[PDB]
Amino acid sequence: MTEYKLVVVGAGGVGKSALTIQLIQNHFVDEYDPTIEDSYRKQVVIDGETCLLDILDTAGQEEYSAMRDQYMRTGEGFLCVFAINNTKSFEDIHQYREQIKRVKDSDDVPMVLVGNKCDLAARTVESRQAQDLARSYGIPYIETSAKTRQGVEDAFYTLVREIRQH
Amino acid sequence: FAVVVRVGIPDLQQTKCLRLDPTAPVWAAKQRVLCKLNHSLQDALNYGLFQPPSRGRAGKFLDEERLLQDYPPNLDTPLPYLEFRYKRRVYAQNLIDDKQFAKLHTKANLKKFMDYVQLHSTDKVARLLDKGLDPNFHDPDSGECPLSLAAQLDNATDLLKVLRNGGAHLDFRTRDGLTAVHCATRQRNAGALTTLLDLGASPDYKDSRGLTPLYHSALGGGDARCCELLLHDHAQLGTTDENGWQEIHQACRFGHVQHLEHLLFYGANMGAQNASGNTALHICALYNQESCARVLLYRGANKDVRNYNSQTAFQVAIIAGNFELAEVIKTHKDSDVVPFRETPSYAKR
Ligand SMILES: Nc1nc2c(ncn2[C@@H]2O[C@H](COP(=O)(O)OP(=O)(O)NP(=O)(O)O)[C@@H](O)[C@H]2O)c(=O)[nH]1
Repeated sequence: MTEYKLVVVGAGGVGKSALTIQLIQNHFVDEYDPTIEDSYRKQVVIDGETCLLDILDTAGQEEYSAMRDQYMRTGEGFLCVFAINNTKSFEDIHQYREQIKRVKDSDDVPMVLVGNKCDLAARTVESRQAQDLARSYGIPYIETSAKTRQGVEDAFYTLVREIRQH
Repeated sequence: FAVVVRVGIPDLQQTKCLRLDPTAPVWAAKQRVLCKLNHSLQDALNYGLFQPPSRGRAGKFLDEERLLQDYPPNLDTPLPYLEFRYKRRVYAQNLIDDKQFAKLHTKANLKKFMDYVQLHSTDKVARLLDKGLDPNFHDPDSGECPLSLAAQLDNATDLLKVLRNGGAHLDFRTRDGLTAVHCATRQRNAGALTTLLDLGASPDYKDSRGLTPLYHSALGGGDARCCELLLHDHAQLGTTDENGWQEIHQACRFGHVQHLEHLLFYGANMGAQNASGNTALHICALYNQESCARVLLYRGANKDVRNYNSQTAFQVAIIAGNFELAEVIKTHKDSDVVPFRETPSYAKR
């Protein structure tokens, strides 16, 4: 068995809480509940190995920006989440990536780029621009929709795979 | 105002960051934790905030009625840390075989234990507690816990003390949400109630509906000794139900004149109005409770108060057909009022 510490990092209202609920509880959260810091643990089988997931759902607001340093140190891998409809979230990803590198002080940290709200018809972020950003970072890009549970398992499992590499 | 606290729920394998208000009762913080856990836990009322065992200290459940500010936070963590745990028996400085503990808590053995409590076999109860039995459980059929059942027996002080020394939580609620203090009050078991209070049980414990033991006594009537005992131990007045009835409203509706007099002596707000704007005196007028209305007027209730229908108590009495009661209200003069000679004295503990 292994324990993987996964941290969901993202702007406010990007679907970090909704993604985490879908993986753990297999249910979609309709209403908007702001997060400070929420932790979940789940036993799953990935690629024929049973591994415990430590999932940390972090706060998108700068109000709890103080907690950012502590969670970046402890977490083995990060899920950087942006909303496909919201351009600001996409731009904010760079700040989070730099902070993770700065706190970790390593060029190579397991990371996965997630574009949420795939189901939303009005998409302001092209798949290709996100893919280009992912390529520069050297990490995978996954399009995930919490509402339809599309790619949710893939994004978290991909990150566990990234953790295995280092 | 409120502060960020990390609450760990080991049964759920979850942690949540809540803003909790240190200037409010622990009960209020517990409510906030229960809400944010949208997935209700089983027998949620028994779950309590928990101070995790630290260095040179033991684990302890937070007191529901004590203010949250009374428990200063552990500074070991960057954020204060509490846990939400079921109120299981605490075997502090105790280590026993998992199967042996499992053998002790079989359905049959728990039923045997409840039979000992019912038969008042104090020594046999104590021996089982000494061996590690957890008294914080429910009988499947009755819904009682050992402490709540003991609180309904005659001469219960020995059982109550033995159960508390053996780890019974004083606020462990029954399947219906009543604590031992509620049960003793409802049964008008004054001996059991006094011992529970002596053991440190709070007089303001809330049930599932948020009603206190004192509120139940006012609804129940009968021997008013338990009502007086609660009030003497600084039981809080002014509890409201969903419709805004306070203790005096209930006492008046049912004509529990002894309960009313105790409540009034200990400071009950006569001018409190419910959802309809009715004061206790309006309630007397609605239910033709002349014995109660006389006490209210005598002790200085304001007969001029209008409900939200713009009706006085007098006018309510007339509309309800209580003409004799209405004349008592009408006839009353301010000079008739006799304020209480003495203020209350309260129990030391
Ligand atoms: N269609 C759609 N709506 C979503 C999705 N994720 C969230 N929403 C909706 O938009 C809101 C944002 O989701 P939420 O999980 O609160 O965001 P977050 O990732 O938790 N950010 P934070 O917790 O810091 O506030 C929710 O109220 C929900 O109703 C998604 O993937 N698809």
